[PDB]
Amino acid sequence: PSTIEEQAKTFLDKFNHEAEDLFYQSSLASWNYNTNITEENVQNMNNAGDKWSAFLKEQSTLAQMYPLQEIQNLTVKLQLQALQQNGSSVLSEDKSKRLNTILNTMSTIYSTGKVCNPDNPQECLLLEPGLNEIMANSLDYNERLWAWESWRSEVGKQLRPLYEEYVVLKNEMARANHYEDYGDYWRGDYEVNGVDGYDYSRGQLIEDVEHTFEEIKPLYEHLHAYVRAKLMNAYPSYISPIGCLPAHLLGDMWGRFWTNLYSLTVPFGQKPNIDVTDAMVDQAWDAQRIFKEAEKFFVSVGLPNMTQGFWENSMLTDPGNVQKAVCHPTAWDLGKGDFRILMCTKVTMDDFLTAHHEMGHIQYDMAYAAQPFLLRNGANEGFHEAVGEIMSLSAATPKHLKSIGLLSPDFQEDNETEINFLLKQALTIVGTLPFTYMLEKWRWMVFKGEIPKDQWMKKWWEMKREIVGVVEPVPHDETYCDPASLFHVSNDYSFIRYYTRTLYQFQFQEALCQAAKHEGPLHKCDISNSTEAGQKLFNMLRLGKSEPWTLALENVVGAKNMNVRPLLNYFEPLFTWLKDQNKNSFVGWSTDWSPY
Amino acid sequence: NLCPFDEVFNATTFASVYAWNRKRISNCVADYSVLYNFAPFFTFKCYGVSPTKLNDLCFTNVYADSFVIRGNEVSQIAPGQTGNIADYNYKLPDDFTGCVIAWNSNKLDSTVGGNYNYRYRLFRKSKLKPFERDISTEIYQAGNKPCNGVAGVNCYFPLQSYGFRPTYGVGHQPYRVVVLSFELLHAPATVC
Repeated sequence: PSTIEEQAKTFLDKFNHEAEDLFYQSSLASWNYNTNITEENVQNMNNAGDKWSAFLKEQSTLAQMYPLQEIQNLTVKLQLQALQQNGSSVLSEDKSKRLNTILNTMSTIYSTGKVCNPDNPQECLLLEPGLNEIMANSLDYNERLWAWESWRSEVGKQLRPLYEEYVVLKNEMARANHYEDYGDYWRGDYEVNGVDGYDYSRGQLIEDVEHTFEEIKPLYEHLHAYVRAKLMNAYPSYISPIGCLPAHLLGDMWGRFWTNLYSLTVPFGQKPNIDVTDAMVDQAWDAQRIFKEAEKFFVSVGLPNMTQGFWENSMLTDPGNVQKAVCHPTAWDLGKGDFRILMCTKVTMDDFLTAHHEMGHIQYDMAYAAQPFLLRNGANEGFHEAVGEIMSLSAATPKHLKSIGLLSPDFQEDNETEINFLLKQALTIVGTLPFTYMLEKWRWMVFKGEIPKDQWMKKWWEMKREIVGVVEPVPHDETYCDPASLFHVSNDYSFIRYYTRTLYQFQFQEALCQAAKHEGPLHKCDISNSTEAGQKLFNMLRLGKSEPWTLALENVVGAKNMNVRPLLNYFEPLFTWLKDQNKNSFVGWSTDWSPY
Repeated sequence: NLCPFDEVFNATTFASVYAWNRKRISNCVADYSVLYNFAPFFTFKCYGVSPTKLNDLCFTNVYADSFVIRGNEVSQIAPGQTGNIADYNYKLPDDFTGCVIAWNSNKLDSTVGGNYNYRYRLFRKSKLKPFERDISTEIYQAGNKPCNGVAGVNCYFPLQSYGFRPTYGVGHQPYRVVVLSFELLHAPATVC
């Protein structure tokens, strides 16, 4: 007897038990390092992590010995294939070492790249923070031009040949693992097979993204015309009223987020933005009260409260002078019932929203905990951060801020500040969608081999001009590699997660607000006190990744496919207001322009 | 006119499930308040016999079992459950007329770095039966192949270690459990 399926269940049981212990070891080591930067904890973290890595590699070999061909329980088959991923080990050991050397080399070039001003060969400035504040707080076109070109010259020129060989080796790696290129490997995250009615080819991702972006284009054109107008005011002789926006003027080194330009593009400058930070500091509000209010929100929708492990083992304030710790807000699921949040909370509204966002991460973790270890995660690469953002958006609504007391009982909105809020929100959210699409498309076509190498630094900008609507301030030969200058491109991170997450979070929020019976514009909906939206979200959160992403999407928003319509339905008021304010502006742009 | 109610309930050496300790105590008749002054101790199921019905007329012999377990699995120390501690480590009968008492030992049984001494069996080629004990430490043959009496594919060590660390959540924290069997078969109220 002893069918293969039974044997695989036994193996997976042994794994799900010993793994949990080792993952807890490594998670707790990482936590003690990030809450106390001492070399000893550093070493213990590295040791625990390498031991966990060896365990997973060995178990991966032993699981690959099982045959996915003869297993008829998907809940088992998914865990098996997930551990079966052989990875870069299929490459020649020499080639594997070369690839990993290139990865760490480019990452260290990025994290150790600096531009030395010709003003003083002794003085220099790194990406973080010198160049970043130069590109995010200055208006002098000449300085910003220098910084853009300097970081793309000293760093990108170096990252070029390494990324070339990187393309070669990653292509070989994915071809071995039976993927048409490394881009196919990246797109295989949304791959669903063997479940009729919910399967999703690895190219249906491409089609759905392109078609949804077609539906997004108009809002981005009017936002581009309006932003071009305000910037044309800012810089009196540097952008064509029909031309692509320049690069070193977009708000950051790459132009991925236009949020900074808010200071120069606010529709009604006299109308101040809503910030309760002072009100918080003046009502004895402590970080304790911040996280208690977060707990209260997630409780009011129905979800459970934070376990006492969170209220006792989490660092919710900066430790002090003696200790040194990471402060990037992180959600930690160490497993075995231990959930924590690392955040150096300050009494500001930003940290209030971020606390809700990270506690939404935590609630999602708590829900998918009953599942097996391999199946403890988000439905895809963009589900988590989307959940966190729907928490932030439900919070920021003036209705919610009124309810919690951080707002007056009769604070009456004004259409001008709703325009400002929607405009800031669109500068961040809507502005980054074309950037993400363009960059990920460049990588995708490069991995397919459609873009010859000698035409790399060319095609990029063409797409940059034809999709993003941005012109290069300077002509670049192929000795450059401005792509690689982003943190995600040289550090080998799939990108499309953010585009997806955006569309996801808006679909989620609209469905939940439907369950919560909110009327009016979508940006004013608060899921607070609504038990039904909580139950629906939990029906999605509990599944983790035991069922396909399409099924969880249907469990919340009520559909099997991605759809931009919730996002546009959220930003429609701003869309009308843009169209109005751009009546006397050309909407669109022209490739031809270029300050050279 | 003598009773021990401090030896099994107040001991820093609790046994694991695969070796569920059983100590017997006769000619006793101790009261209930001795076992009703120890904080909340989760919730104590007392099947058949009603908790506050000790007094004097009661059973004869008694076999008191003691072991440890994560609190996720306390519901399994009960008649009918089919969880891992039940059908593979410790099975309670369906006619059970004894009692169950559980509390937390995160304060003492769990240790930093892992009190792996406390363990439990997870693989057994058969189901267990009421009040049965198995201490076998023999490789578990799982798939059709004459297991070479050694570890390997479809051949796993039948006992996994709990290994407690105090930071675990209540579910994975170390609960301590004690069951109080009862029997009044042809004898003069041995206890009573």
